[PDB]
Amino acid sequence: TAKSEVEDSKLSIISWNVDGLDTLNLADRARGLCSYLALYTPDVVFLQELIPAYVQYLKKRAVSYLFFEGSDDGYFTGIMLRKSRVKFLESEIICFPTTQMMRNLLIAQVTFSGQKLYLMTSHLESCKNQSQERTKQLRVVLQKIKEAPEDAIVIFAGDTNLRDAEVANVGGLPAGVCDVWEQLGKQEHCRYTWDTKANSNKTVPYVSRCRFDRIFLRSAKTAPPVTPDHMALIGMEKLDCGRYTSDHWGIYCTFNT
Amino acid sequence: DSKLSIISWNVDGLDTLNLADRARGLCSYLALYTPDVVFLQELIPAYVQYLKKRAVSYLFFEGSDDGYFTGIMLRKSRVKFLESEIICFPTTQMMRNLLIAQVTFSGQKLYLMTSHLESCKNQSQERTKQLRVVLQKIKEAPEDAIVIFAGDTNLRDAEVANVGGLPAGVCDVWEQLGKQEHCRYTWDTKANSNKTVPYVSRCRFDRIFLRSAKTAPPVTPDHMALIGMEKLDCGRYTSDHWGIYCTFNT
DNA sequence: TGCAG
Ligand SMILES: [Mg+2]
Ligand SMILES: [Mg+2]
Ligand code: NA
Ligand code: NA
Repeated sequence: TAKSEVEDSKLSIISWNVDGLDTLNLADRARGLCSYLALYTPDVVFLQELIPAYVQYLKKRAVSYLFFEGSDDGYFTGIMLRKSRVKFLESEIICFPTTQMMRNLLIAQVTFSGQKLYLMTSHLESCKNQSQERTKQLRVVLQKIKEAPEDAIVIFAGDTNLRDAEVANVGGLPAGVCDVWEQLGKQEHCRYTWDTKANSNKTVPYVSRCRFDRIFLRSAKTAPPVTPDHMALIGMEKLDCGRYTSDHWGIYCTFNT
Repeated sequence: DSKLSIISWNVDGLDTLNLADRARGLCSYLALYTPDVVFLQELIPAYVQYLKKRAVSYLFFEGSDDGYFTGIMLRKSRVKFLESEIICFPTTQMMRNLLIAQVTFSGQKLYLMTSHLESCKNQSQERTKQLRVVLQKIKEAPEDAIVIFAGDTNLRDAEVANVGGLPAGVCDVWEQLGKQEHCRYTWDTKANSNKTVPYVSRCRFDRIFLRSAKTAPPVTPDHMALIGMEKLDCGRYTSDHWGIYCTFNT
């Protein structure tokens, strides 16, 4: 098939923890997010730390998307699906029994470019000290990826809060599942998604750089595998209010679907 | 000595075993450290009756008149009192509140605050609401005041993060001083045997938040230590919490 | 008034 039919069949996603818990300039920052969505027109958006006012705003502005949320109050995750590109089939939420932070796993099954996709997001248990709970949640996520319908491509994207050796400590990713940043070459340029030296939204006594935001991919077991195409960190511009959209950078990523 | 000093301590007044001896222990610490300000939580009337009898160098403010409550003690020779107030927590189920005393310390205004935020792991909702109030008050305190909040926050991992973090200009003293491991945990069931429990739990419930005045150069914490981790004659610790001693460069 | 690594 020709170049343009191929470029049109490519899936695009954005994953972003929007820091809805930071009340400062929140309306301006939601406007910022919307400007990025208009720029990148992603097929799927995976969001974390939404709060009701924020998602209400998005639903009023981003009317070309269908919305699903991980909760109706507090703070929660969301999946947005571009209606002209992605056909919604069904959704569900899987609970994390031992979370103290209302965390869970939000799943949407869809059709895209003639293929079934299983789209997942979570905001895994926060803070270094919560390595144990986070790890448990990671296991659930990975199990759900392994077990997804054999004919589906699985894409999890979210704020994993994972740090050094936590994945290695569960034996690494299972066969058939890759971390997209790893698969694209472990590039330093687009590695850290939370960087308190570079991002001035929070004042912090000690700076750190972490790769909290991650994308895991599993191809269909019954079809040829798909590769990621390209990834970039986004949101590294300040808004008119003099702050960034979030204390995280977003990930923009395409796949050769 | 130009350095301001404070002690903050949840005295566990709800534990009545050896309470008199334990209040004596606390008084021994006050006599040694002679802090300018003492922030206390979980006082009960008997306990405070004792302290007021003994610590005559201090002016007392109490957060309630019965049940259990907080207190602020001011060293009369070092601190001049201006005014006090209590901010209520409308949805507390445990009579928690925010006790505030405004004072001057060699001419510099201090806005002193204490609270015992809603207790128990599962009360994170109410606790976080209360934390919001506290932080907002710290934010709104008079520009010419140094603000010191010290108290039993009952705070967990991410509860501060899940509120948006501390506001600009406001620091956690333990963090500011380098997250030193030896003055980290203030409630430690392994190291403290006052509570009979089977499990090990180690938490940083007791915290100090600091904001400078704009009318003066930034205040930095200088030295912090945990106190009370030695048994009294009665064979028990002063409290199930360790106390915090802290000095400031003003 | 149930950790952290
Ligand atoms: Mg956050
Ligand atoms: Mg207690
Ligand atoms: Na490609
Ligand atoms: Na000192």
